[PDB]
Amino acid sequence: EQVFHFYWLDAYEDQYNQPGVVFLFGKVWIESAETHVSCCVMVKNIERTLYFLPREMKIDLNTGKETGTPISMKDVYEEFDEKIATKYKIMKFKSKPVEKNYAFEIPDVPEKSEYLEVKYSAEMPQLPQDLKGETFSHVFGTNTSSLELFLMNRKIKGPCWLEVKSPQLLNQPVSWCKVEAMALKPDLVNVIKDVSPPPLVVMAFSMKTMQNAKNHQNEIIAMAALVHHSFALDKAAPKPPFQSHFCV
Amino acid sequence: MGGRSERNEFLLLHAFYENNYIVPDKQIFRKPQQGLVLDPKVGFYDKFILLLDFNSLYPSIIQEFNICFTTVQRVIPELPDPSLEMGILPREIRKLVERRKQVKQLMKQQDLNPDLILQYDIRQKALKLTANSMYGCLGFSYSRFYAKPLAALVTYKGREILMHTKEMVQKMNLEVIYGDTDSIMINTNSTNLEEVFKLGNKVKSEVNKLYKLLEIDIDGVFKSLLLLKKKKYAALVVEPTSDGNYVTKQE
Amino acid sequence: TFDPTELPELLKLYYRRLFPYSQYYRWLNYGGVIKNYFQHREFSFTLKDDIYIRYQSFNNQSDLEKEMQKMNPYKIDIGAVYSHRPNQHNTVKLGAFQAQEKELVFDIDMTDYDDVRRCCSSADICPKCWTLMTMAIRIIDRALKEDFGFKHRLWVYSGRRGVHCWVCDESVRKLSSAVRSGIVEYLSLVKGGQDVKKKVHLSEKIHPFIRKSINIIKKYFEEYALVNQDILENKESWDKILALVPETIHDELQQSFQKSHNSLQRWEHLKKVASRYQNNIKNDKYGPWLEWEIMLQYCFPRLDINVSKGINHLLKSPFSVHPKTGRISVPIDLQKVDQFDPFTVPTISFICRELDADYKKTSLAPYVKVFEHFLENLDKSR
Amino acid sequence: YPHCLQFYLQPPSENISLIEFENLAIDRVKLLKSVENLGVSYVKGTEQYQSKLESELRKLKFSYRENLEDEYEPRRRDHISHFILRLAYCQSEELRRWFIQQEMDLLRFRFSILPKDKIQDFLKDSQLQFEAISDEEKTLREQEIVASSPSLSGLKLGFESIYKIPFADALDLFRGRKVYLEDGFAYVPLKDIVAIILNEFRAKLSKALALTARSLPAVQSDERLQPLLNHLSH
Ligand SMILES: Nc1ncnc2c1ncn2[C@@H]1O[C@H](COP(=O)(O)OP(=O)(O)OP(=O)(O)O)[C@@H](O)[C@H]1O
Ligand SMILES: [Mn+2]
Ligand SMILES: [Mn+2]
Ligand SMILES: [Zn+2]
Repeated sequence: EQVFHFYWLDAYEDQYNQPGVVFLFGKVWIESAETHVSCCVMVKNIERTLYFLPREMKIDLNTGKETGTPISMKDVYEEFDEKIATKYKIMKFKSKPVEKNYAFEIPDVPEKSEYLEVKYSAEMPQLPQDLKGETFSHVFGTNTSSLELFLMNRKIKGPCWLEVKSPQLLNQPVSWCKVEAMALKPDLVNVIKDVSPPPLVVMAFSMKTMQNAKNHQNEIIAMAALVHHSFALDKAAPKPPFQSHFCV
Repeated sequence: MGGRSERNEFLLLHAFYENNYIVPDKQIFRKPQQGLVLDPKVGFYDKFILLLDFNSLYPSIIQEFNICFTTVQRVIPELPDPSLEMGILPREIRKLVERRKQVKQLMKQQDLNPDLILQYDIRQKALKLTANSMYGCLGFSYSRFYAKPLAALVTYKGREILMHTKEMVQKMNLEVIYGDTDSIMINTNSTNLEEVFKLGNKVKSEVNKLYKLLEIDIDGVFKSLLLLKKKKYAALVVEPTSDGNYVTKQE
Repeated sequence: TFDPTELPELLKLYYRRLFPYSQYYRWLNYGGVIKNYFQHREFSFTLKDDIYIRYQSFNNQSDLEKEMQKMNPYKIDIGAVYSHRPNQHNTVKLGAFQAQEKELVFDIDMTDYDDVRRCCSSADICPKCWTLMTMAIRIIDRALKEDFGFKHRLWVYSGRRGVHCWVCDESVRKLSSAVRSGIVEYLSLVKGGQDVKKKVHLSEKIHPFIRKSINIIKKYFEEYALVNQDILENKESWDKILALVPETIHDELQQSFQKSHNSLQRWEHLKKVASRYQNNIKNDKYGPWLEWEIMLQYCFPRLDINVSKGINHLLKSPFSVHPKTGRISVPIDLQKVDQFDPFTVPTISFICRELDADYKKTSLAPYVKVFEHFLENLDKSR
Repeated sequence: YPHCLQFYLQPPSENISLIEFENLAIDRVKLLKSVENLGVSYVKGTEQYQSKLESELRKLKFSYRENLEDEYEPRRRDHISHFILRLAYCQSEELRRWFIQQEMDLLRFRFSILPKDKIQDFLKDSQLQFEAISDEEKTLREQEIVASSPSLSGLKLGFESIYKIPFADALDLFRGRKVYLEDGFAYVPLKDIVAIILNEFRAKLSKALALTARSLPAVQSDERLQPLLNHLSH
């Protein structure tokens, strides 16, 4: 099985153009050129995770008054998966029991209660943040951005060599990088530590704008930029700080 | 891109997630479109003046009094009972402090590659910056973890300890001319540089033994200073050279 | 002791059909006048292999029956009435779950009398030495009845080597830890451990509590000390008494003890010498200070301080079997406190035999009657 | 203002002129500093100390036995002055301790001034219950009181009044077995009674000063009281 690892530097996400997909850029070592080159991997199927805090006792949603029966976990599961599912058009969700702690400002929340963990693909619509239920007290994780989910779940701590298993090559290019890769699920990528950062390319640029003579519009006339292809990120700043430049 | 809040909030998110918490949902409105000060004794001081950097004061407060989201009982709050086990926020603040200390120890030992020495210095500086910005992460309206009672309590305790330090150093036969939670200018009435250094060391030691986790230090020395306002002064910065000699840089 | 291989079955039997669930609920609910009072009570269960759980609680009598039969806890203890349900202590904020109320509990152990005992030792007990507890009870009961005016006191046999006292007055249940410590200090006179040979010291003026304790002890001292133990039998016996006596008279005392023949005349002669031994040369004062110190040191009750100091400190429940002896914590009848006999206390095996051969059908009927009388007094006060 | 002694636990809600505010603050600071210096130089019980403090209080017109003038002016002056000094001193722990010490000395002095016949009502007016025993009861239980009494020499139970108090209020007192108890109520002499009174007053003052220290940031905004209250004593 082919696997490659690369030093990721930045990740890009959009909730409208490509919802549920996180693009992740960085430097990948290439043996053919025995160097490091730009690379971009897109991770799909980042499933929204929501936590339903259930009420200890069912209360009418119309008025909040007592109903007459306790609340069990299976009860809230059924209530959600029927009525909330139909209301907000969700066809597939993996509801599970979980036990999570809460110690923050949201009023009236048990510290260590039980929760219903609903994990469903981001393609389906997101529920409103103020959703209230007949059985469930209130839901958290409604609008947690996919990038945060990927970062927390995968235990990624800043730029660190990430190794991806089962890299599928997408048919059409999606970025300007030299190498591209695919990841069906966020769990397919793991974090490897015992490696040193690779040198990167640094370009320092400066340009001269000028207000248009007629009426208050900036106009760029001159550009200059210095380049350093192999810039160390742990050693001392290379001297000279550049090896090429261009102006126009 | 700027903003310590982002990095510190992500640190808190990692800490909570690794500890199995339900971190507060990211604010929906979002759209971020962006203590006590001692009245200064303005005047001319021809005697040596020394600066005590009150950096990492708020982190030290949090460590000392175990202020956390999991400890303080908000509903102005009340100090948590000391017997309670250390909270989360004090936990990783302590982790940062201990790793800074170990990096400092690594720096102490000699016979190290100068590049490695620079790397250790950079790591120590980064740890110091993160520790300093921890509180800013805690108390700020735009932040994810905005906890008004906790910020109010931390500021109150900081002001209390600063006032106590001022009165104590006054009792030490010295006089303090300015300080706001990040620096303290002390007039030594001493014309001997070594005497000033040892006096600064003694005041630092006594404040440290009064407050265990407070890490004060000497930032700079002014041979003569004209004070007019915050960041409004004219001084002869005392840059210490070798053999105890110093240069009076004009600042 | 008691065979543990048979403990589960018997315990099962016991915990199935001998625990007074109705009366237990009535007591621990104290009329059910406070909301969640029964629900907020902490219960502690020590199970097999000494593994014990804390912050256990229940909803009602039926829930207690169900859980207690399901587990059959080997030992049951009661705790304090917390702010919330102890069972959900985890789901409460750190520091917001704090003990709020508990009954005032005193604990007396017989091991503390090892320095003051000759016949039996450790948990071993015989009718000769049990009188100590009797006297102790009397004193403490009087001290609680008169000096402090606590009306609802339930005295229970610890089971093996001492006794327990529960004070359940509505005001008493609200006392803080400091007030409990002060009460323990007031009701305690024997100060000092084995390191100090002389463990009792009396001031010039005798406190009315001390005077009344002396008066009570004078009634039972002769029977307990002068015949059953023969503390003045010979040199090997009266040397201990002499040790805590001034040396200036020791010789004479020894001579008299050598010239005496029994404990009574030695008591009389020691009284005479003390009335003629000038404790302080300045004054001509003579007193039984040596005699009264001997009496109190040999008889005055000793209390477990740390047990009562804590608000959340747990104590064995009444009608609970003792794992290391199989004895059941049975209320001790005050009116028959002198006639009470720990050996006649019907063991779990004995009550089971009486059963396997309603509570009124067994020998728990009188103990349950004393308990129900205490509960009836509690209800009457309401 | 029912009584001259009073416990300060009800902040006033009147309106006073700025000049009156400043005068009250300065007068009370002067009184407290005089109390401190007079206690340091002399002994706290000598008739000289009491007479000198009497003269100081008369010249500062801060307190006096009940009369037409006392009803209105000295008592309100004492009240508002004490609360202004509360605002001034709650800034630092050292200031709090100093204020507590000197206020305790002043309260002890004022208690010593107070005639015995009125103490009862003061205890009733203090909003906490202390009850005085009857002469018949005192005669009946004189032997018990003497036996439980502290190292106080002799059986002489003089004219000092004896009071019936719950054992809870005498924790530190009855914990040492130096007092007589009956049905949960303790019998105590005058000196121990004043000790208990000052201890409870100290607890109340400490709590109030902590609360005012917390509340300061709201009130420090005013500009015409910052220069006065910041350095009222310093
Ligand atoms: N290590 C301990 N842990 C928890 N509770 C204890 C411990 N030691 C003592 N206790 C409690 O304090 C009491 C004092 O010890 P002790 O066993 O002598 O009391 P007792 O019940 O009168 O003795 P016994 O059960 O032999 O009749 C115990 O009964 C028990 O209720
Ligand atoms: Mn016991
Ligand atoms: Mn014990
Ligand atoms: Zn025996």
